[PDB]
Amino acid sequence: SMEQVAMELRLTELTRLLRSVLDQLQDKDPARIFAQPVSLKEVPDYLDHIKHPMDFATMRKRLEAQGYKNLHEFEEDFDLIIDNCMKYNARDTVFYRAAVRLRDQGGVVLRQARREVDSIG
Repeated sequence: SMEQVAMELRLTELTRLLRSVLDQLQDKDPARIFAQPVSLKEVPDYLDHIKHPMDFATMRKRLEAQGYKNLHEFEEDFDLIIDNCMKYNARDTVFYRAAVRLRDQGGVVLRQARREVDSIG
């Protein structure tokens, strides 16, 4: 149907905007601490601690399959990145501190993304 196409075009355009958002958030992680999944070879107990692991590569795979229907879904995954790290790692660690800085800096980006998603529809 033509309606299904229109909906698909909207999803494609959201995907375009979320790609730009993802790029901007990942620049706030210049140490690449959150770039890839935590290695279960190197942290074999991780899944005993963290039930829903997340990282920027995993988000990018979902994004490119147009797997985010709305901004809320995308933000859920970004918050997992931050929140997983702040639980597994202690306050005094470069990991925790990296997450805090990512959260604070990403807030700005996400605030305007929300306005754009609402604005363009």
